[PDB]
Amino acid sequence: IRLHTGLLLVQLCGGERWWGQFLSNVLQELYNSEQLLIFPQDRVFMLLSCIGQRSLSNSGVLESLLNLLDNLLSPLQLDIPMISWVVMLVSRLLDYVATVEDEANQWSFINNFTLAHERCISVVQKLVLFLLSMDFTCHADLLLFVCKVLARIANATRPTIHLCEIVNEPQLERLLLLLVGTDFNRGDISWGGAWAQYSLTCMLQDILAGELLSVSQALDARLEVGLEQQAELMLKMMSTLEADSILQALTNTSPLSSVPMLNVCFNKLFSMLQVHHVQLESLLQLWLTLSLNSLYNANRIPVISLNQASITSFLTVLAWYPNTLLRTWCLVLHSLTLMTNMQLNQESTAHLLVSDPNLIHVLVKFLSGTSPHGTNQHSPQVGPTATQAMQEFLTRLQVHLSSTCPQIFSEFLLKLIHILSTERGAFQTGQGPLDAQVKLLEFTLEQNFEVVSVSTISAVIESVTFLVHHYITCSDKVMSRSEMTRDQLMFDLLKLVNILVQLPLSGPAYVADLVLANQ
Amino acid sequence: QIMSQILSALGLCNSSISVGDGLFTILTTLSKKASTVHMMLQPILTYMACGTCQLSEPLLWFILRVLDTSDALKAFHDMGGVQLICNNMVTSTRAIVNTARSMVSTIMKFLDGIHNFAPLGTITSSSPTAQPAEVLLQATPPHRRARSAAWSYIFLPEEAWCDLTIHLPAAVLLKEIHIQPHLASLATCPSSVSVEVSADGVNMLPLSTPVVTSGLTYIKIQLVKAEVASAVCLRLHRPRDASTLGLSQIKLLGLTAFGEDQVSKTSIGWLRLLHHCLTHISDLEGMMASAAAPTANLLQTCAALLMSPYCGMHSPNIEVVLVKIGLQSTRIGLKLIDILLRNSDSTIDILYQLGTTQDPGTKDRIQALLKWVSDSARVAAMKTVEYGLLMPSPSHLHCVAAILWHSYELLVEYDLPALLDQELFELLFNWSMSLPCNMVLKKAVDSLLCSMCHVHPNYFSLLMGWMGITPLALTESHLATLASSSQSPEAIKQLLDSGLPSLLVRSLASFCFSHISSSESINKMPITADLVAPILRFLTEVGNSHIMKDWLGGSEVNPLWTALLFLLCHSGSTGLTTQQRTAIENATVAFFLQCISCHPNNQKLMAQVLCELFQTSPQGNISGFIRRLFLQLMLEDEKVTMFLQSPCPLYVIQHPMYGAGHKFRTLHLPVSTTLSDVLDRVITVPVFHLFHKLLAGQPLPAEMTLAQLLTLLYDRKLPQGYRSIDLTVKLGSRVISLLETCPIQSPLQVFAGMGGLALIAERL
Repeated sequence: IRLHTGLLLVQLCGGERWWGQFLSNVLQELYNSEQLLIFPQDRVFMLLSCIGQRSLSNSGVLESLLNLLDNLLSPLQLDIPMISWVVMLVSRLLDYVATVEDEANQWSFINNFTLAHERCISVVQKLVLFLLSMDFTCHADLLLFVCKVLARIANATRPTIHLCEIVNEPQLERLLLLLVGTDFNRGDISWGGAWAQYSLTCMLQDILAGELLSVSQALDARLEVGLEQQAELMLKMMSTLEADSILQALTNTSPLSSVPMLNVCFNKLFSMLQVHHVQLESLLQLWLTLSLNSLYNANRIPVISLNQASITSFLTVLAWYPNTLLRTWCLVLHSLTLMTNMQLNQESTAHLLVSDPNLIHVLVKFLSGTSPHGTNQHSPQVGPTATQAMQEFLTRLQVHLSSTCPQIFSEFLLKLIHILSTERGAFQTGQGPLDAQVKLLEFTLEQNFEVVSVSTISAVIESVTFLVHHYITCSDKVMSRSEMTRDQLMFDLLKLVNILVQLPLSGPAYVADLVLANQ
Repeated sequence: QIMSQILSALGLCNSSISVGDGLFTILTTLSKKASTVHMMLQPILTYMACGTCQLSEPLLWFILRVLDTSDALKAFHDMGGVQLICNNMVTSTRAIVNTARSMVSTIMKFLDGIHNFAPLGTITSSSPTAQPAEVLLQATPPHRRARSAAWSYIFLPEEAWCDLTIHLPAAVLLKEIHIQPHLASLATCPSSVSVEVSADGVNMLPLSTPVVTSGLTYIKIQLVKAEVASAVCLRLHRPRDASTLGLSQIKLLGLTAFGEDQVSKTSIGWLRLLHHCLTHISDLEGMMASAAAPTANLLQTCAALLMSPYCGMHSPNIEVVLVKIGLQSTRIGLKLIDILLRNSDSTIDILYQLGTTQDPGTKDRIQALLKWVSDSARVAAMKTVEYGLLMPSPSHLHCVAAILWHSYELLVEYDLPALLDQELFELLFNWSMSLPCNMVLKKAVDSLLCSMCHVHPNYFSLLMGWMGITPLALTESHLATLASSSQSPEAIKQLLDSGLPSLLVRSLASFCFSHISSSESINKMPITADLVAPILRFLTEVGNSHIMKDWLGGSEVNPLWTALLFLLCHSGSTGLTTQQRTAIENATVAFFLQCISCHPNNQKLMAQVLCELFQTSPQGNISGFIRRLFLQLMLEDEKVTMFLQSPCPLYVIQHPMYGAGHKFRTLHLPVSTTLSDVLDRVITVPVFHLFHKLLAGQPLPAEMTLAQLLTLLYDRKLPQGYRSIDLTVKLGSRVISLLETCPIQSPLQVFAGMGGLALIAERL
């Protein structure tokens, strides 16, 4: 009878102008923490959800409820249950609104119009104030849920709200430090768990994106004797048409960019990860996700523009810190592809980042594949996806600075070759990603080496010749038979040195004389 | 440097032959061979300050171990460790937000234990395969013979891996991945598999180096950190010796969002440390607790985490340390009383100890308590900080009543009667009269009335002087207050001395006689049919005293019994309404249950009365009352009230003599059960032993039943009808006459002795 009176009233008084205020009133006085009356809050509340679903056609309901919210968290210029039910209820309302819009996916982990701008701003900033003051008395599920409804309302308001009018520098700073620093994000009890961090990232990406747009026909046969059969059949047909009417009635319904301050905040964060107060991996992954949403592609320009101090801090902390997993190596490589796609605001950024030797050291660490924690050092390959990303990375570097100076980069790459083949190097001992090595060397083959210094080419050729000679002479005593292997790598290196010796010598003399002189 | 390394290792190791075990043992030996505590605590405190500090359970265990000696605690206090740990409390409590499943998760649970998720997803590959791999995704395809394969892939010579991308409809908290190769012919098993995940379903990224899998019948990839993944790409590398794949079944084990170590790393590790500090030695805890007292927000955070559900395993330590700090200083004690009343069972027990422990501040504490209760009751009677005054918990009021009663019983140092003025009595009377009888707060305030009048018989005498007691019309609230307040011995004595029960018995009997006369014909004051059941109920509560039961079995009360029986059997349907008939019949049920309870003289007297009324039964249909009385009165097993006391914990509004807390227990149970049952519901090994205050050093047997015990008390000078039997529980030592006494005769056998069964069978 509750559902039935609800459906009658929604089909009669649903369109009432006081309907939203009436709903706000009854919701306020039924569920109060001071309300001692015992009633099935769950069933009547879901019924309330259903009648609000029918009443969505009326516009005043949403305004009245957010007005109740505005008057509700006024003591935060706290009764957690009031907020919990009402936010889940409005979440259901927004979910049905979203499905209606879709039929005419970021939120899929839960389901198994125009609004006044100022009051929307007021209620959202009050919600943010509620977010920043969360102790043990509140829990994570309500937090993630209020964040999700926040994202939904933010997308709902026309025009979409921007972060400049939402937070200032201290609030954003507090948000980033709670989100990323390793003083609050240590171990498995990282804030609200993984579901919570994922939702926080989800809301952040959506807000930035918004900123940047019958019955059987049977009857008793024995009654045919009397003349009153017509009475029963007319009663039956009235009754069944009425039943149809009732099902029809039930089924039918009732007819100013924040980017500069954001960059400042990230620069502050990079300056604070030096004191080992922030985990690097979470920062980089979140940054690349926030920059990437504008599928991965090397041609995607990141929205977030970084700083020189940022890259210098990043490289020095990675160079100092050893034993970074393959997961974070691929993430780092992806982030470096993205910064290579970036320009800086006039010497190029790629030349500056390549110039210092900490890049040399990190690339050496990556390609050496030591893995000191590897109980399963069977195949040190990093996998084709990472190698292909590395190929795109080197291609981006080459295509961006080939116009200005490929020669200095050629000298750097030869320095990498020399260090990877020097005494106690990775290549001789055979560790490190074989696929990455063959891909880098084959990509190296296609480069032009016109004005490379004689000293470094001589050093690399002597080193590789000594290494390969000691390898061939001291070759293995057995060979097993049952595809790429290191034999192709030696073949490719000798092909490269063949390319090298075919070059005329810069002041038509050739380098063949130089390699001849060193006996 | 080395110390920093090893302490960091302890802060990053797991709980329970292990590397952590090895480091723990070597550090233990380091402590064993160390000379003085100063150079061992120095690296420790540099590590906490430099770290915030990373603390694991082995580290907690070591801190407990290194603080075994008294000198260890003394040195800890000397070099200012307690201030730093209190600072750690402030930072940790302020830092981490609760992650426990709250009400929200409960309400979200019904809106729609490792769960498979394989059928729900959709599979694809970067190369067109002749058959789709959805057969692997089935929950359980037939695996009994495995003829060729459930699914297969053919490798081109130029290619060495195949990527199988599973798109799940939604991201799930993946727990473990299991891959089943073709068991019959695993020569086609892939050499290595490289798993890639995507939380967002687009950013696909590798997890680790491809794990070798050739020659494996069961592919298990344990995930140490459970991952929220919406898309997985499985790059299966080419087998060592085959160009084909044989796969049997893929299963996706995980959890949805709502489908010990998680608490230890939080503040409770230092809380247990604090518990060791304040409780391992009770003599050095004082001045260091004083030093640990003025730290900011200690009480607020401590109370907040006590209110948290995480205290369920270790709450005892919390209230013990709270009690100790409260007793240590008066001002902080009053402040924490205020924050626990203005800003649960544990609170009740806190108040119990606060009232009960004897110290110079006890008078100030009870003064503050009386001020609090007066303010709260005044606020309730007239209609932020006042919120605690709006609804004072009735359990707390009963606790105050128990404290007052027991303070009266125990030989207290102060003069407790001095703090109870007549103004408090008048105020309590107005409070009691201000609310109706349906809720229990009135019951609580009249329990307070009973305890104080037990303290002050003259105050009870004054109470008689208000309602015309030295015609008479008393509202139900008056009856409730008198019944509740008369349970104490002095009050029941003055009630007996007053002529009020005699006059109301005579007036009620006259009304019953008049009603019988009216039915059969179809200073005196009358009683209407509405109030007869409540006044009979009033008789039931006041009949709890044994002397009251003895007085009830006299000739002064038998006319009421005869008149009521005649009225409710012979007077068939001044007209009895059916609802009032049911009310008064239940009142008679309770009254007759109370009369025959543990009173042999009353038992035999009522046996005589029942034989008398059955002999004079009309000659032949059984009335409803006689039928139901036969079904009820002498078919129920005799029930007696047991009261238990014990210094140890043992696991409602009652009379204040029963005390409060879980340390004092009170139940009403049939005598057929034995002591083994009541102990069950609650090599040298401590064993619970029952003792009695009358019994001088003999434990009680577990299989020793309660009817025999009641006879033993009656044989050892106990007044007839004493309803509650007190039993204290002790801890004896066990290395790994009483039963032969006659049981109670019971009213049923007493009645059946002189052949009432023949009479009722004739009347049947």
